[PDB]
Amino acid sequence: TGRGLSFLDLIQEGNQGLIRAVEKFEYKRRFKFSTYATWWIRQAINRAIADQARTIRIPVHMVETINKLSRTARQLQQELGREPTYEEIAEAMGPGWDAKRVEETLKIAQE
Amino acid sequence: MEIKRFGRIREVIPLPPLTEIQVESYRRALQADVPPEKRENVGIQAAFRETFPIEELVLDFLEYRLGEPPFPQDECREKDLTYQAPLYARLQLIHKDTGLIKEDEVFLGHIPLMTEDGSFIINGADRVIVSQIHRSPGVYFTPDPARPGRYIASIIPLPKRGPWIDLEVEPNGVVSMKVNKRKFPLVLLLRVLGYDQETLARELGAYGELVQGLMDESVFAMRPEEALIRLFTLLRPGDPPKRDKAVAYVYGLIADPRRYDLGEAGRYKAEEKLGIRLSGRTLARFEDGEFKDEVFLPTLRYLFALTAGVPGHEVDDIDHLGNRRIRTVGELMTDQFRVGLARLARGVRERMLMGSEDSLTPAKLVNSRPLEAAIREFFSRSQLSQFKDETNPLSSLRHKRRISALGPGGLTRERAGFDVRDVHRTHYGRICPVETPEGANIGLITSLAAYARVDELGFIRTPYRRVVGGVVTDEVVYMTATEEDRYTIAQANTPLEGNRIAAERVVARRKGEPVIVSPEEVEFMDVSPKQVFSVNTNLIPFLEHDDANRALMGSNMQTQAVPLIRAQAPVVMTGLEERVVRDSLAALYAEEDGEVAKVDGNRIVVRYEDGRLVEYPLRRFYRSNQGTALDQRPRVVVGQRVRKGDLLADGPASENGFLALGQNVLVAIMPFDGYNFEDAIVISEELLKRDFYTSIHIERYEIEARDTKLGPERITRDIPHLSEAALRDLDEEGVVRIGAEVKPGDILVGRTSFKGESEPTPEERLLRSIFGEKARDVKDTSLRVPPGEGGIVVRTVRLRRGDPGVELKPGVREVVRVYVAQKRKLQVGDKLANRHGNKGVVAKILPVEDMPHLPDGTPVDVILNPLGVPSRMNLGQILETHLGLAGYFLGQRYISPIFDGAKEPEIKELLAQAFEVYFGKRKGEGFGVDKREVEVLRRAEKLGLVTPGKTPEEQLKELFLQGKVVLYDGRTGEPIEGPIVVGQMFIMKLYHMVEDKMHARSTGPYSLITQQPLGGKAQFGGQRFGEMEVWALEAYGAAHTLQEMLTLKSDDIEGRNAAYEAIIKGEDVPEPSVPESFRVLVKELQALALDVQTLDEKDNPVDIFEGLASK
Amino acid sequence: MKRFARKETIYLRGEEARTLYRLEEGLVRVVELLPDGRLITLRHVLPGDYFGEEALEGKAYRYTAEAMTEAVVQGLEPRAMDHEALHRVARNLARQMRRVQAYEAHLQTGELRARIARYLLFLADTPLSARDRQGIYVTVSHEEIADATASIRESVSKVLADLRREGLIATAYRRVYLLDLAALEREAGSALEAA
RNA sequence: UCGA
Repeated sequence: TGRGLSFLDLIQEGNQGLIRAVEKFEYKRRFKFSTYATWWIRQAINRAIADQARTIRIPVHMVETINKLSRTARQLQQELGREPTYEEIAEAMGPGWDAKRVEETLKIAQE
Repeated sequence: MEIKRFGRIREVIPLPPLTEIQVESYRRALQADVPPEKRENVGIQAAFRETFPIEELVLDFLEYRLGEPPFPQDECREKDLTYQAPLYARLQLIHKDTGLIKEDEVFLGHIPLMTEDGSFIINGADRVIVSQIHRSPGVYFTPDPARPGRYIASIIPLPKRGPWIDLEVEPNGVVSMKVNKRKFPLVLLLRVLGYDQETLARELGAYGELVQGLMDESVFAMRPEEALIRLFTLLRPGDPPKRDKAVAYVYGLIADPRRYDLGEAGRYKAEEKLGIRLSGRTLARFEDGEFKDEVFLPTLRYLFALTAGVPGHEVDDIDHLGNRRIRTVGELMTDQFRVGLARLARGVRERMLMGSEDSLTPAKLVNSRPLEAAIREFFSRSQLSQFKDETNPLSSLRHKRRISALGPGGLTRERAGFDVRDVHRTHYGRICPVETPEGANIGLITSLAAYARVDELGFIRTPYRRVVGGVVTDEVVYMTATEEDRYTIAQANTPLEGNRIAAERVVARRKGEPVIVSPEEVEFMDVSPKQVFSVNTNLIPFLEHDDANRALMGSNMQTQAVPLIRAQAPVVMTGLEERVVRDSLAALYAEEDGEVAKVDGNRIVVRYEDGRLVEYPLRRFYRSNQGTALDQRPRVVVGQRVRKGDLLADGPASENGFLALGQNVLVAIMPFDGYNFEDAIVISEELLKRDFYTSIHIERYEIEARDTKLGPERITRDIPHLSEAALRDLDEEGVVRIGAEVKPGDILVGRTSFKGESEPTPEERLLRSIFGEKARDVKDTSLRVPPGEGGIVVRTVRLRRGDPGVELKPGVREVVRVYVAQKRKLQVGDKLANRHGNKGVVAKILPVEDMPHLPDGTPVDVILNPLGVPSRMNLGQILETHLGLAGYFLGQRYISPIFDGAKEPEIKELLAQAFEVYFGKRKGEGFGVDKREVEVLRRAEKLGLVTPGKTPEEQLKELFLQGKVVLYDGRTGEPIEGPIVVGQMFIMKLYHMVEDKMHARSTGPYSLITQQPLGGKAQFGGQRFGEMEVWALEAYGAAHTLQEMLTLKSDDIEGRNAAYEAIIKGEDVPEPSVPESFRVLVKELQALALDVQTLDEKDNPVDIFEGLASK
Repeated sequence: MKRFARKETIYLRGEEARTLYRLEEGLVRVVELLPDGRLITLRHVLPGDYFGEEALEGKAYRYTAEAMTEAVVQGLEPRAMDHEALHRVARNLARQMRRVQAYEAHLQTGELRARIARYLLFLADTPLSARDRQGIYVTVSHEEIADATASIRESVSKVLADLRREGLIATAYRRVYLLDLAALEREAGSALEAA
């Protein structure tokens, strides 16, 4: 809850994931059903959040990138005891990332 | 000049620190200067202690610390940053199974710091957190409106910290408890608490057999567990009655200190009312597996005792200031901090399940985002967080001391009836009965009394002097209203010889009731009249002669006074004007004794006794929130010997350390050619000549150049299709040069933006071909001066991308700020007012030769109409005029304290002493009485003003003692047929000026959906023609005018285009068309599945969408 | 400072002469347009030359200035010039007087062939010229050559065709290559002042 | 929060 999707919506998409699990479940493996189901439900919920949470729709992998930028900035602000600069975030993101790309990513991610 | 102060009342104590209500509250909240181990359990500390330990792995709180601000206050204001300190918390994660302990210091974000003057800096702007009054937590008993002989018991916790429980005696005889809109028998909850029939019988048996109705066999039959399950099924239907769920729910509802918190004031009031002691701040406890009652039984007992009519039991007045408390900055901030902390705790608990159950630090477990978000929400978006009012020092000083009944966790405007807005008897010495907003906000917004302070419990206290026997001590006691109601308190003006009461009969109060009392019955005495009124009200001389309704306006308008360059202190002061300036912090004083080393416009260097050389920089021409100029000027010279607390530099709106909210002008009270009509004011051009009522104002302009998908916006001097005349005052980079004069239409900052793609019309093709000039890629987006504004450019600030120390929001390349200041002379339409509630707009500025004048040639400054006085009943301005005359001729100023000031005889004496100078000089100069003076004296004795038979000089003296003088009409030269009141009056220039309010619009911006013109001057909007105006036009039977308003001048697009074209072509305007908002209405009704069809007389469809909306 | 594209005008005849201009880069032509539609080149403005001279004496421009190349010009306020600026303006105006009078002499000296050769050699010493493998060249149209040799396009094209047949020059894409400087020099007789 |  709290990621932009209502409780009931998450419940329904989770139900869809449960359906997928039921269709894919192989009982011969002796693993309990909840084990297999949990992954599909989690996947369905995550996919739902990635898909429907924004008025301006953003591609799933791009959402992942945004979230990674978020967690990175959080870590950096946690170690530096203050909000990080674009250059610092670019450094922490590793290869391929400069300040321009971080800024553009933040701009694109604006709701 | 000489300063003569009146009044015999001696105040044993000076005014308290005026901003202490803010300062002490926030200081107590942060506990920054207190070492962590020695911190009391309050504020932030209390929040941490409440939130931790987080059980679920176990995370516990050790201690917190606050660092130093990364940037100073001035820097924060400059760079649009919040002034704040970093908050850290030492946390240890413990595994109870393993014994494992991992400890680390985590960064929880920043907390905003309060400045020296008791304000905050939020995103570069100064803000104030207004204290919020509300009902104090505790146990109350109110009369049941339905059933006269019965009562309702109300259990109130802190706001957002629990539900309200109601104890009622139902007509059927059973005692009901109301929680969360649900009612049930109290007997059940009592049974859950472990009560037995015997205990309830012996406890409640005495009270008139009321207990018998309460008793219920079925409830007592079942043990507390079954009763708990039963209660759970009653409160939460449909929810399976798991026993642990019931325990958890009931605990969380009543006994949980985390979900239910009575106030400290709540606990204290409960203990005091019920005569018991609480083990904690909860209504009950969960101890040794069961529930134990704390509050409920004493409240039920008190309820029964009240219903039975037992002596010593009373109902509670909910507007009484014993039952009403103040929530200051600290409490609010701590509350929101507590919320964010709870959210952070939720996040922690969620983090203590997922991930690896073995390897976890406190840094991984704690996310500070909810906390930072909660705090930022409180400071930025709360209603109690207001844009600081800093027109003058008194404005902000008052703003910080204001108390609001509105805001979150408090009254809405419809909720507030007569009871809450009323002035309670307990407001005496605590809440000012005078200073409150006129209109809808009346009684909701109030002001803290001068001598009042808010205690630790949140109740306002006021000081009183102890009186033992007939002797008045110098020891002062701050009392709450409840404790005040105990004693008999004599008035402060009661006659005294030494410390002994000199009156046989004194005026005193018992529970607010005025009474005549013998000196033996006098337990206490008022400290001063000043304690009864606010800071603003206490600055009003002759307040006793002013009707409260006007004094209100005076108080409120002092806030609106604009700082003048030649500003002076009033000739009639109350003696509070020094202290206001001193506490304001605007003015600069010397720390210790010493000698002044340097004096400059920009700075003052002082060498103290210690030998240390301290340099104080001075604030010069800074722009306040309301655009008034805050600037400090040095009042000392190099090598001057100064003492501790001596004035070094004067702040804004201050003269020699005294509050200067305006100027002292020579005023005459008389009608003038209808130019004085209905409170209007006439002024002399001489005021403009000597730069009186001239004020400096600075406006801030901003423009951003950002990256676009069409290419980068650039700030440059190169602007398409512009002459060199237009680009004249712009530098190489495109920014206007400092010191340049800019007028409406002039460019401040040049900017170009890449034109959006489009296809040129055939006309444009032909034109382009004719002139042989290619259409430019970029368009002129330059920031220009709006209509009615302009002035001298005093500053330029530029912030780019990729330069050290500066970073803008994403997408924004660069930001430029241009500060333009203007010298505003007093003009027609500007608003003036005095401290007595007399206010008016300047309608006419006459040349000096037209102005009425004294016989010696001295012209008056302001002409005020006498018709404004009698209906308003503010006579203070008259006395101020007389004493001002006396002071004008004697060349001195006065201090007239509140309610104990200069009375008539003394003013007459001063008037005589003044008359000696005003006349004796003339007689010595070899001049006698004038003919016109003789005629005026004739008409005067005809009016019974002077006694017949006395000499002309004696009669003129008799008139002068009445505050009236002979006045000559500057136009004719003939005198006014009667004696007229003339004297020095203190008049302020308010923040409302025509230059700011004048606005007009032909055509302009329209709204997105409605296609109607925008609102406000800032958007170049049109005026709103509302329902009542439409009613007016209908009543006039002006149908084409109304149709113009509804169509051509608004949302009729084709209509307005054709109308404009017709007017510029000299043609008459065409027939209007369908207003667009009606089409919007139709489509919006279609969205609601309703079919709206416009029909002709034949009932055939008419298309108002003109071929566009149907396939 | 302002940049202009080829064929774009800096100012038009009869328009307010509020601004004096100095050519910083490129080549500008000062021309007059007749009612019959004939265009005549009156004078050549080279980098450093001041033009829009009407701003110094009158209220409106009398002639039209057109950029022949990518050009960079500087706008100036006549009333705001100091001693040094007025000195530079005077000297430069004198230079332009000498060059426009020499141009006058050129327009009436020799047959069309000679005038064309002379104009080509003149353009060879202007920003209108450049160089590659084929040799030195000038970017100019036959129409402009006609406008600056007191003739019409057709005859100029004929003479240029003759020169192509004779091997003196080569032409393509409004671009004329001067292959034999000596021969062109002999044809022109007298040279035209380039500065 | 103002102003009327």
